[PDB]
Amino acid sequence: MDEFEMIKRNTSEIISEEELREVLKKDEKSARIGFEPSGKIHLGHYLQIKKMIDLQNAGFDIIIYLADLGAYLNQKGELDEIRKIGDYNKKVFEAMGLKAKYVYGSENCLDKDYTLNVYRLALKTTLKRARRSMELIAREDENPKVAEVIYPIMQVNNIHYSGVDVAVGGMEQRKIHMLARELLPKKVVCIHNPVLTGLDGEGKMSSSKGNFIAVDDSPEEIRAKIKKAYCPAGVVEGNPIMEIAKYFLEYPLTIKRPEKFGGDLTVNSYEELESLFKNKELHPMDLKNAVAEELIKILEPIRKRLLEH
Amino acid sequence: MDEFEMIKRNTSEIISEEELREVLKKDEKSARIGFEPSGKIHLGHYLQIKKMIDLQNAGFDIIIYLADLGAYLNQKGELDEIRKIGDYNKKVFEAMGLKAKYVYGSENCLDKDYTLNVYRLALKTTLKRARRSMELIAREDENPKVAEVIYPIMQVNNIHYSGVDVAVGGMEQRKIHMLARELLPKKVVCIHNPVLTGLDGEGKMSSSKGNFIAVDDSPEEIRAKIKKAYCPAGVVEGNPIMEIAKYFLEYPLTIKRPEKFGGDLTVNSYEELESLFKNKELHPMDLKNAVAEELIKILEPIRKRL
Repeated sequence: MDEFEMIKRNTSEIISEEELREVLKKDEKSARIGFEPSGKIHLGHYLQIKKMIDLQNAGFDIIIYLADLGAYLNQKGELDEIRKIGDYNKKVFEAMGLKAKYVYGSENCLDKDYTLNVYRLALKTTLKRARRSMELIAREDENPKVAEVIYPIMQVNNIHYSGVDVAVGGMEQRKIHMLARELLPKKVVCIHNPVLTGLDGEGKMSSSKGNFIAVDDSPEEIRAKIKKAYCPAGVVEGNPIMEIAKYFLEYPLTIKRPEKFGGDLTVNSYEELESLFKNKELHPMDLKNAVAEELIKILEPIRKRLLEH
Repeated sequence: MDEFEMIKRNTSEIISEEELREVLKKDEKSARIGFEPSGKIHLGHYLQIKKMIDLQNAGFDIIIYLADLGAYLNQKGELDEIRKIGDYNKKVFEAMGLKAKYVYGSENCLDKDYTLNVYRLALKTTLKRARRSMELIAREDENPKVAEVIYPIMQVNNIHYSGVDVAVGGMEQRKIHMLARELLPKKVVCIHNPVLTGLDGEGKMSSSKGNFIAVDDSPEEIRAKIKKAYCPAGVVEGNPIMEIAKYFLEYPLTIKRPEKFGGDLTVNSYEELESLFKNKELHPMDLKNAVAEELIKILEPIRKRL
């Protein structure tokens, strides 16, 4: 259990590793992550929250950013509507066992030199690089708006203003984070978590399409969604059920099966679970049952906390 | 003579004339114009200011915008240097016989309400429309910056925040002003002034960084720049000297010439001066000396004021 590996565990990339090792040496360190306010907090958000918890236990002061302004620029709706959702998400995050500080994007507005820094950054940033950093973040519009290229420099400005040593986000945030390391006097260490495949087994676990498992979902909904979910026998890559079993489940894990399908089998890890699923020894249905029933137990402390305080 | 026609005099276009008349009926009326701080204030600025004074005499409260942030996004340097230049520009404008509300862009902006509205307008404006609006304004750059597309929506936000009825600027501001009529709840009346041809005839006046006549220029420089200026015989269109003679000179006028050229001759107006120039009765040399000396007398109280 090394703090470097405890942090690196279940991440896609760290830019860089040496710089992160340097940060760990400081007895005063902080990390930041930003979520656009979402009507449902699914396992996608929870995955990154878990990583923030790891950073916290590593001694990092955690700052959680509710990107209401960013969401507004990304056409998520009206500002105060997004703020209200941001409030709800704040409650949810405060119910996940995380000791963190919370900041709304519309709170930094206004610090005079902050909004001035937006124009400073806009002077260094090319339109092509801004658009390039927005491909995996913005659902496309016919004739893209100016607000699109304002989006990344606002996140870069938030990273700078937060004063964190580490910027955390999904793998779709790397181009924005690559901008931050190029536009800011201090180069932040970038920790990128993988992107969860949705239940429908195509895009990412996204904006409330029934492609998600919300952390406040009832056991009925969880069971029904996992059962319906995309899970081909022998397929691991892009398999959302296998991903959930990798990034959320606790091993060694006991899987329940009727004796006619072979008795109960208890895997000692995910890799063993992976080998058994590849070799068609473990069928999708049994995998779904175990995953669903475990998900209920994992999400129950969060579900009860929200219903209601 | 008339509030409407005095305003329209020496203007290129009004968007629209009908709305202008409606604004003229309002008990309180205000006009706005934005200037990027430049070290040299020339006849290009003066012409627009003369039009702001025209509006001032018609009941319009005048708001002069020292666009420090605009010039900053247009890569004219750092804010403090630009702001100092803005101070000097305020002095020049005041010395032009114009008492008005002088507002810096860095004053109203960098505020909660203003900044949020910038983002609102940014949500309304497409990237193509923004870049296209900056054709005749943006500093040439092989790698276009985001500052370029933020520029126009901040100008139209200054218009909304000013609450003015009339937006004033050159013809190069047209595309930006058209955005202001589409993005804002209040369709402002856009009054556009002609773009003065530069002295050498290789483009417009500003800056560039010759090709101009600063209002505070010494008589020596005035006489010298005019002498060297582009002035094709018989040609009026594109001739900066003829433009200056149309937009600045008082008429009736009298041009001093030796009698081996036709002697001194009286011109009742610019149009007679134009007919005499096209018909080659008046030569570029004599026309230059006339325009030069008259400009010296016109800009004299301004030059002395500084």
